[PDB]
Amino acid sequence: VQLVQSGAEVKKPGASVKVSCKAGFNIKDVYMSWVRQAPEQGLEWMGRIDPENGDTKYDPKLQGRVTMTADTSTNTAYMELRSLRSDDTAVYYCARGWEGFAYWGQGTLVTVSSSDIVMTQSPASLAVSLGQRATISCRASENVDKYGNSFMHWYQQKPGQPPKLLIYRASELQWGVPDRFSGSGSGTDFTLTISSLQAEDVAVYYCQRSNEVPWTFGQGTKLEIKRT
Amino acid sequence: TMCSGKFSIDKEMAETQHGTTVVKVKYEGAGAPCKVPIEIRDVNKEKVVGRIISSTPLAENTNSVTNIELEPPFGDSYIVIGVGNSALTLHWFRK
Repeated sequence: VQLVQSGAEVKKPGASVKVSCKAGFNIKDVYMSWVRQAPEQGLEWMGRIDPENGDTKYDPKLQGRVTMTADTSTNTAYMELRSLRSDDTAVYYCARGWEGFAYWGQGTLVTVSSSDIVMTQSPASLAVSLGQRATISCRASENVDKYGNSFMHWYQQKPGQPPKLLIYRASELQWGVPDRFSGSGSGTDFTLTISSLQAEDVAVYYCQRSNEVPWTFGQGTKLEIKRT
Repeated sequence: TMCSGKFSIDKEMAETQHGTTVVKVKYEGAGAPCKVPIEIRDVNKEKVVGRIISSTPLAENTNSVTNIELEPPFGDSYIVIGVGNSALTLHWFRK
């Protein structure tokens, strides 16, 4: 299926925004998340809701300012962000999934106008030649293990476009994703491989943990073609 | 018929105020509607030790979350959801 979000909104500092997300399936048995992306910044997980019991878990950085609701009757998920500062100018996405997000909404631009686990992606950017083997690293500050499984996922994001899941459960390849994309690693060190670099493959790549909250994303790796 | 396609766990495990456990699984392949080739095993991941409560788990669609109640034995348990090596497998220790 798919997710439909409410439209773009302009807001004044100190104001509050509420974004909706309508699913074409029963949101009851799923985890619905909100993920943010400030302009020219990486993906930031905002929090998640279990629409069966109403349990909410938020990112400590947004804790106190965010309220996430979900009506199973309408299959609509809501995200209320209060006290809108200028830095809250971002594209907001709703998503579905625990082992990666295979369902994403289309995004909603919000314009504001008048310890805790660490995810390290390496490199910050790389360039390989067309048809050449590209590898991206993701080391986590703590074992992303849950039920003897690595809860390390890999996404692809092209400009202005919502992200796309590629690899979940550290190795598992998402349907419709080419076979050249390999996923590997265990414990704290993980790798994303691309066998023969195609021109479509030019995008920012993110790793994400989801074993325990917060389901933190890496900072992103901008893959490009080697410019002769 | 039984299913060939891919699966995934949509939510964390919730053990009941009595004994049982629930597992919500997804359909990422082709064969909808179909039967869910779900089972449980041993410490060896060979010996079939456990109890399936849900009568014939259904995979109606691709965006389908199959509610599966079950009763594993005491200690380590490796639940098998799909078919093969690319199929789901997950540890659970009964205190």
